Amino acid sequence: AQPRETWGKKIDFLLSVVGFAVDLANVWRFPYLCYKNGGGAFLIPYTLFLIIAGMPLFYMELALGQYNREGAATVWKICPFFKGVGYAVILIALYVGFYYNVIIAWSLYYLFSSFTLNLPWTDCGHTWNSPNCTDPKLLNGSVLGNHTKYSKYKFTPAAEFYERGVLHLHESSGIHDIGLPQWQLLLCLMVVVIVLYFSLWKGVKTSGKVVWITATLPYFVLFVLLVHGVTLPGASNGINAYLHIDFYRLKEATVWIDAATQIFFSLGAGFGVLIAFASYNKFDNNCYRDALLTSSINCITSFVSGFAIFSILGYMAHEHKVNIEDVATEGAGLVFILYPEAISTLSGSTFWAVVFFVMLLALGLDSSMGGMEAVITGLADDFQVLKRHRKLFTFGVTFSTFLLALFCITKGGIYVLTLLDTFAAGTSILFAVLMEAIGVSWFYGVDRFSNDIQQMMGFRPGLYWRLCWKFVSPAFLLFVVVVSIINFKPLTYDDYIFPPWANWVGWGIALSSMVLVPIYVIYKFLSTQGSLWERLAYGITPENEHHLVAQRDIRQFQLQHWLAI
Amino acid sequence: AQPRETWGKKIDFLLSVVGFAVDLANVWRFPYLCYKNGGGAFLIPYTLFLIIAGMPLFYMELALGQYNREGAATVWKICPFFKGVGYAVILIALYVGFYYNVIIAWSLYYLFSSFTLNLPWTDCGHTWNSPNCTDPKLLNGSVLGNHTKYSKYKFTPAAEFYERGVLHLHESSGIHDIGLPQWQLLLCLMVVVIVLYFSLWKGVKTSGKVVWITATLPYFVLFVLLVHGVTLPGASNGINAYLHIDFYRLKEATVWIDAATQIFFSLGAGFGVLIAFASYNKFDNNCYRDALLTSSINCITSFVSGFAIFSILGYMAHEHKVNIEDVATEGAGLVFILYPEAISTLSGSTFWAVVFFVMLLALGLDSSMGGMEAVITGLADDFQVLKRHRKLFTFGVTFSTFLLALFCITKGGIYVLTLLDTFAAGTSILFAVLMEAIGVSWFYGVDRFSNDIQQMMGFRPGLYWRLCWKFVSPAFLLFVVVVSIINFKPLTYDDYIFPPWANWVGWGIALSSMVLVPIYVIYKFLSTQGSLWERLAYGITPENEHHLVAQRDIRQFQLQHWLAI
Ligand SMILES: CNCCC[C@]12CC[C@H](c3ccccc31)c1ccccc12
Ligand SMILES: CNCCC[C@]12CC[C@H](c3ccccc31)c1ccccc12
Ligand SMILES: [Cl-]
Ligand SMILES: [Cl-]
Ligand code: NA
Ligand code: NA
Repeated sequence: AQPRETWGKKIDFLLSVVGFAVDLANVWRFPYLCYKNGGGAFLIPYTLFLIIAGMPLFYMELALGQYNREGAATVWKICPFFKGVGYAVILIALYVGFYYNVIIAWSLYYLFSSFTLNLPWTDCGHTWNSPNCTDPKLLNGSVLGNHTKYSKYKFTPAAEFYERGVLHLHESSGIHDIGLPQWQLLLCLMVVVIVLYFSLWKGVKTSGKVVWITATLPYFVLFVLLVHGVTLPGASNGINAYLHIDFYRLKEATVWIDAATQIFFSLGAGFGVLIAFASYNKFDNNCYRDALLTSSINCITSFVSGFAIFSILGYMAHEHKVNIEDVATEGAGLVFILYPEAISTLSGSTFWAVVFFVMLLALGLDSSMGGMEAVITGLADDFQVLKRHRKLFTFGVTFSTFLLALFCITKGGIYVLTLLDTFAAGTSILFAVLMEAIGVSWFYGVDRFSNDIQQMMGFRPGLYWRLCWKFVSPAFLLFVVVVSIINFKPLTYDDYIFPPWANWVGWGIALSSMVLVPIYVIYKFLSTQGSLWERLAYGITPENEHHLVAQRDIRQFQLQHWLAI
Repeated sequence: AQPRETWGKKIDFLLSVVGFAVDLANVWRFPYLCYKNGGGAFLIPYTLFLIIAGMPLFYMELALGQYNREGAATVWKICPFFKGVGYAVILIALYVGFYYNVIIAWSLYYLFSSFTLNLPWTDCGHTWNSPNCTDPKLLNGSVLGNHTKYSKYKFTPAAEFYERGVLHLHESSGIHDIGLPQWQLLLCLMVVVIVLYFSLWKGVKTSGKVVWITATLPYFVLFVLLVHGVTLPGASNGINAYLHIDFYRLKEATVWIDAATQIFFSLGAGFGVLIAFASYNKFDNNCYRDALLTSSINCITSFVSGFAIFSILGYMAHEHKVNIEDVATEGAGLVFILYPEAISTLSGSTFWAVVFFVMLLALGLDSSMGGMEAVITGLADDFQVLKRHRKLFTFGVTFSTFLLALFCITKGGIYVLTLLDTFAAGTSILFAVLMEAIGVSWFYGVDRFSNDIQQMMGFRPGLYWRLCWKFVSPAFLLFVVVVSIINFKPLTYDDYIFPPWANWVGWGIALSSMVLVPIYVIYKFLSTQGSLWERLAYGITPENEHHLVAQRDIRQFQLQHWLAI
């Protein structure tokens, strides 16, 4: 038979795509970036690159998943030369998990630390926190002053518990000496992969069943946190500072460059996750309304998450006597630095901390389930043997992720967690989707894509989407790729500086995913027999239409195909 | 078809079974252990445990390979319950290579260093050697004194070049801080695996073609080295010290146990290598004469290698004015410490050094080819899919060995090379051969084994072999296992105290191979349907004789089977 597995409960697909859209990025990247770019001057470019990019790629991916009901790697049965591109979106799907699951363990250790009456991030001292030699200072009892940002000030109790209490960074000095993997983090990383295996072994049914909770919990958590925080003193400061009427902070090195990255990273369009989640769906399904609703809910959730984050920041600035400029933070780990301390500052800190940490666990587990579904599903469709042994392939993928995420849970965990995040999703996931858009628009045609969409739902997409898919979106992706490649800085942590070979290793990891396109192109060209004008016809023409290759009448070789809008 | 691949040239099988036994062990273990256990009082226990063990296991393995023409794992088609034991002899076959190939790279770097007019081990100084500020001392220019053994004296030029010049141990502090893998060793470890892949991809033909040289070279090398060394002043000292008329150093402890492990480690009997090299052989082949000749050549080669080693040691003691007690050496690396320096002490050091290093390279390549061939043949005869794609499976095995031997080529390479060597072949390979002998003698029967041997050649083995296979060899193996388990000392590499978790990791690595027997027994018991008295019949009875299982007439359940000699 065929693994259709259509969602009997229609709400399952919507909840799944919403969960895949809303992740920790919407929590910790949107608020800081919005203020750093201007606040009110960040929402307009966000909406601009949200209607010219994202939503177009989201619609394209949904249509490719529904019409071409197949896997992520095998979605290119209409353009075999770009099939290797699918492999890329699988590898990028794995490397990211190598650190992403670790970010879930960091959300579990704290969750285990929150089952107490006194929280460790409240005050200094050995409370599962390793204090330094008189360096940790109690800000509540010491009003002397501060000379660094709260993200850069590694002497606060919360930052101390994050660096030494959880990660144990005090016994690591770089990637050259990583040390031994922490066992308290190994248990928290093993429970996560066990849950992922037990939730992704039967198929998409249990996946949607777990999504039903892991997606609905964070919205309620954020709503309750906003209701509690808006009344706290300081929220009016942070909300009105990050959202100001005179939001004019635009330069050429600003929102027009930075909003281009957050959109793609927060939406999730252009990935095997959407191709898989749309393959297990009915053929006559409206995906335009889904493409609009998912992106709108994603943007509204990012907006309210920034609201809550800056309310927390304003409360912290009104309680620690610091200015809003110093409350702006950077780095990968931020939901663990400022938010647990702010929860501790309020009464009943245990309940709010447990709720926030179970929200972060639900979000992380849902995102990891999506990422591992992009791998387990989409690769089995290529190798028919893996389809029947789905439990075994799921176990193998989970065990490989567990055994290859040990470098990110070591003593220098953040030193091997800011290296994969920077290169795996930094540039590879951009060239991959650029090649995808090119193969879909210029090689498969936008008119044929529109006809397929009309056969799916019943209406042909307007000229706007047809022009954005071939002209606007590919140019946008190429521009972002050029900006990422040319404007490249050496990877450096808050204070640590990576050795020169670290950049080489990161670029090699990026190339491992990026060069999958030309390698597979050469493989397909050499593995086929015929003339030089016939091997080209195998790779730019649909498989199910290969019978027309003998007829010598191919639409692609005509001029009307490339100039169709 | 069937991959018979019988040795058309009969000399190929002999060279393969002989070269596989003669390796670096026969070079660096037999001489020191012989003198430590008595010298002339060590040849007698050697011959004793060479006729009650080894030769019996060698004959058994050759007969199992010739009669049961299959792989190492699937040689148990007559006793399925012990088939998992085969898996052990595969895994132990891989872990060893993880360090063994590294020992080949150490024989290549020196080989590349010997293409000069002045050798680096001659005198101190930066000559591809990293010395200390004032630790290295010129023995020719400084006759002050010495207070440590030449093995542990890390201030000699050759020892300095071995520790810091090649391995770069100065920038390592143990297994907790291994550092980055050395590239000068990475290239030498990659060339070796490339040669292994290009020599083991076609099959056993190119394997025998390469063995034709890699086995014939070391004998000529040792012969020329002995001819050159016997005339040097000092050889009469070392030869007469390690071989003395009053050789009486007898002790109840550590005099018969050391030979018991050295015989097994230097012969190779009881391994998938013999089962593989005998599977690709004619059915009507004399293996008794082969089992005798291979072991005799192995012992004679070990004897002459000890002769040459102690000739070199006596020359060094007569030249450096040290006593023979201080020239006795320990540790894994010895052919690189004393032998290159002794070659340097003679005129024309470049030629003798190149010859000795190409001999070491030939021996290492032969051993690695034998091990990888055993692995590939076992995993191919177990999984029929891997038989046709032999090139791809060979490439995968070589690439996995290259990517998993990077811990042994690091700055602290000898710290990850004395851990696998101690636990992989220390105890697991002994319990494996114990289970093999038990399943062959008590479960398959020695009378049936003798009948199979008679069907192979034409004569039934005598009562001596039939009694040693069931009584002497299993008791010997159990005694060696008990001594290795009870008399266990923590790993100490030149007074370096390994952390407590190192012993746990080593025992876990040993268990990964050892527990393959009960796990597979439970798997076979649960994976079969029937009564409790019928599931036992599937696993202790031959597969091709399973038709008798339904007939309720099984020889194993009778008393005459267990009491047959
Ligand atoms: C909006 N994105 C949220 C999901 C994060 C995600 C989804 C697939 C893969 C991945 C690659 C690039 C970017 C983001 C991801 C991944 C693997 C494991 C966990 C999470 C992921
Ligand atoms: C006396 N014969 C020496 C061969 C050394 C050998 C043969 C199989 C495996 C192995 C296990 C235990 C002991 C010795 C070995 C191995 C893998 C790679 C290189 C060499 C080996
Ligand atoms: Cl977003
Ligand atoms: Cl020997
Ligand atoms: Na999510
Ligand atoms: Na050898």
